[PDB]
Amino acid sequence: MKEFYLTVEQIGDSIFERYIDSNGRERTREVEYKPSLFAHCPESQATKYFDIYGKPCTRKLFANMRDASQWIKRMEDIGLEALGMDDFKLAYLSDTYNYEIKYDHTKIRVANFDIEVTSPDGFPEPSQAKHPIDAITHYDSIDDRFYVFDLLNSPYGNVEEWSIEIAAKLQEQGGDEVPSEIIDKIIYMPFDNEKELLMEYLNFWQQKTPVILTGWNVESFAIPYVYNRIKNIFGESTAKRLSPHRKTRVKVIENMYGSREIITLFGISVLDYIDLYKKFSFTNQPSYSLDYISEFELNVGKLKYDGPISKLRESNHQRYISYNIIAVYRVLQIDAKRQFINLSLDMGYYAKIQIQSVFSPIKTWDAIIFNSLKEQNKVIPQGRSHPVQPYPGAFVKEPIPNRYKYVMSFDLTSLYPSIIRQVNISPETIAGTFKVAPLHDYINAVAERPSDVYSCSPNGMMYYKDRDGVVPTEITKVFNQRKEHKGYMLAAQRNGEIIKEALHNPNLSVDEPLDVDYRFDFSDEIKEKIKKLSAKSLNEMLFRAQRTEVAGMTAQINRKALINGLAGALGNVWFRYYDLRNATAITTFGQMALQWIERKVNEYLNEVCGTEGEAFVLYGDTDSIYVSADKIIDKVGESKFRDTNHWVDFLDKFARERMEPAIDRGFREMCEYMNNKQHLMFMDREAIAGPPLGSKGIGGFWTGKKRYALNVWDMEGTRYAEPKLKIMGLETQKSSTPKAVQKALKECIRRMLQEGEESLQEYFKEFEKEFRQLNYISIASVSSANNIAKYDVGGFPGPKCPFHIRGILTYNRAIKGNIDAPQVVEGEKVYVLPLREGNPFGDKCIAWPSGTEITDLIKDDVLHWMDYTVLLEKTFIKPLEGFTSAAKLDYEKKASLFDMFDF
DNA sequence: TCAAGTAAGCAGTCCGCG
DNA sequence: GCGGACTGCTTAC
Ligand SMILES: O=c1ccn([C@H]2C[C@H](O)[C@@H](COP(=O)(O)NP(=O)(O)OP(=O)(O)O)O2)c(=O)[nH]1
Ligand SMILES: [Ca+2]
Ligand SMILES: [Ca+2]
Ligand SMILES: [Ca+2]
Ligand SMILES: [Ca+2]
Ligand SMILES: [Ca+2]
Ligand SMILES: [Ca+2]
Ligand SMILES: [Ca+2]
Repeated sequence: MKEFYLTVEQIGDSIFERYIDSNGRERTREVEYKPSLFAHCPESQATKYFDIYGKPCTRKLFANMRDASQWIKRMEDIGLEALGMDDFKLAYLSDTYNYEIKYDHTKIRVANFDIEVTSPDGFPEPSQAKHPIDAITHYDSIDDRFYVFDLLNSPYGNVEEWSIEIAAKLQEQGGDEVPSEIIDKIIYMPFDNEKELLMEYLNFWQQKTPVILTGWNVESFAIPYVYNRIKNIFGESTAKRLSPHRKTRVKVIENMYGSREIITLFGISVLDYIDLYKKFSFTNQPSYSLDYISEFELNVGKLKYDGPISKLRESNHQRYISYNIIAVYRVLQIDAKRQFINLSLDMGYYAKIQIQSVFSPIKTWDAIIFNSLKEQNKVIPQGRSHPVQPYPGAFVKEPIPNRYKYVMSFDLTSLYPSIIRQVNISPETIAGTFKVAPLHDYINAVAERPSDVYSCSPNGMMYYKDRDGVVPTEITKVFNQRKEHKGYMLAAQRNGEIIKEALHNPNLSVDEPLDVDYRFDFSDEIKEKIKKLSAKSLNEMLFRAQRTEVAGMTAQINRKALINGLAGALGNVWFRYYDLRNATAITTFGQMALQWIERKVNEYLNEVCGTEGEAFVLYGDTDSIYVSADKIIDKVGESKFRDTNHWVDFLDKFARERMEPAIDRGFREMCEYMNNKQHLMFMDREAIAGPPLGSKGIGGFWTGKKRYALNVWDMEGTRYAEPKLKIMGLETQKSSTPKAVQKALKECIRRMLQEGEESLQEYFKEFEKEFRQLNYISIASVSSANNIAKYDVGGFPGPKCPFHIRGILTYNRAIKGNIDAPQVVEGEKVYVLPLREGNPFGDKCIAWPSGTEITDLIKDDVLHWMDYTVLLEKTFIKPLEGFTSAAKLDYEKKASLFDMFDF
């Protein structure tokens, strides 16, 4: 096999690399890597190295990395550019792996671990590590085993060994229900004392040294705690054995309102799953506890136990260990679904960076672009300092708040990356500037043509057309990968809908799910077999189709995130290729394109309808337009359609055969007007929306910018078995909105869009009557809580104190003096409830850590004083009033003359 | 919330608005 | 009581 790196580090003048050799063996080596950097040289001096602008450079080979770093300093002292890759390990990787890396995940040791620490005096601070580690479960991907290290004797209690037989039993048998499929994969090791436990763990670590280290909150808790605990018991040298190169560093992570410490283990790539999840999942959760996320992702019930966690080991050590093992498995289950580790490896090896650098788009793109240029013997420029400056972004049309019955939307393919490609926007393709007219003049095609020679953006920038810039070139490669995976995602999505349809008529029989690749549209043969399958088999296929779709979603959406991140990076001062001229060339072209096509679509449709100045485009945001199709439907006549699907087909055909060609013509003209290098503005139909044929549903409504709801029948070629609500921006979509309220508001919207005003009124009246029965957690608001200290005037709300912060201060007084009560963590999220006047908490609201039950110390009192009236009005009635006034409907039946008596 | 970008919504505080 | 200036938080893209 071809070799590939596992990890790389710079330690002084040595590169330390762990890698898989040509025989598939893990190896380590120390290399005295001599780096090269570059300086501009005279035209005379013959060279093969040129900077991205075509100016000649001399290569400087240094005796060692320290010399190179020092030279960079002196070059700054002199005031001259020091060119080349200043991150020496990236240059090392580029030299050592000068080919497209193909990696084998089966050779990469991926470790997933979790520890337990009993603490009777509150949260056990990793930086202190004053409490024994009493459990470690460590899963190894190469062995496919869970290694369980269990402390039987501690100052906080001596316990009996964990029993695998009881662990396997159902909760109803008194067991812990450790999943049967991992029972045989557990290697259990009890220990007489903590020193023994930790010494054995370190020996185990040495034999099975993680390459990728993951788990839940491992970077902020598990790793620093293990490191600091071993340091406290044995000393520094022993704790550094967690690093294969025996090198560690405390890293201070700074944010706006403080800082925290983590331990960097040289020679290990830490990918904390909570951070992977936050970056790659595209969710915003009310809580990020493993329990909450597992339930959300996997639909597994929370891990139940009696009493506080600080008494769990002593009271039920059996459950204690089982839950430690289950916690490790949950992360594995989430990754089996989401595949973020696979994604991270793909991206890391593609860019040739330390795997953990995938968290940084800037680092990722710096490496991709460096490797690309190096292949042509080109030399990258030095990074410079820039002051942070605001710059303009996308255009969003102000909609007329209203109901909108029939709607067709259209969307540009991967807009920002397409603009970069079309215009040829790159650091080295800048050709000059032209005199800009007001954006309106370009939108209306009355401005003078910018250039007869170069490719232009309406921000005034011109670009070369003779060759592609490196940014367009590299962005295209990733865009093409993204396209492939999106293809698989949509096929799986369409396949899912085929199965749902079949599920309307499941056969009475015993059979098996078909063995198929869900990434490709089902053939006619497969469809026929599906129509004969049992519900059991069909549901299994649906689950599998949906898992395939999730895998495709992960692969496609995060590759899109990467290329969009490059457009954004051009506007970040730490990016080597930072340039507001290029960042704004993109955004400004975007504004023109959206409004240009709005005009063209309006023009086209007015022509087809034979009307004048009518506004068909009702809304647009960045790269999408929403078109009223009422007149198109009315041209045929609603009474002439057989069913809902009939007009959906009709609108689909009209969009594809009439509107898209017109849109294409419009954008080709714009391309020529801007003299762009390549036409890549591809705007296809996205959604077809409307009420069910013959219903009183309103189809859709807008309340304002970034706030709307549509009843969609077809999305990007997926014809739904059942209509799907597309709701953007509304309270149903916000993590701050109480869970039960999201649900209720969503049902109100469904009724508005699908059934009509009377159905809406029926549901509202019922929710209003019954909501007081809802679990307090389901009706609590949620909010991140920052700057708590700023607003704490020992210990009451200071001036301008935010509502949720006030709740926290209320909570803090109510639990003061209590060492064991759960503390609100700065920067985390809290549940928030309003309190009725005269309550014993002495304030109008209380807040506690999200994803948790409020402590029994005050639960009863909170429940008794909860202000249901305020809650309802603020979280439900206000938003609903917004929806209904926009849609021009009433959520409460207004009086009429008919109310004048039945008999 | 360490880690690419801007636009823009709504809750809430403070306080004017005769 | 509503709206502006402002902070805080959260989405859409
Ligand atoms: O996180 C984002 C999302 C979007 N954008 C910009 C770039 C993107 O091209 C544009 C439109 O975003 P979409 O959600 O429409 N996705 P995009 O058009 O990039 O690809 P596609 O529409 O094909 O999914 O908005 C960002 O800069 N950052
Ligand atoms: Ca735990
Ligand atoms: Ca790849
Ligand atoms: Ca798009
Ligand atoms: Ca998309
Ligand atoms: Ca059937
Ligand atoms: Ca869009
Ligand atoms: Ca207001």
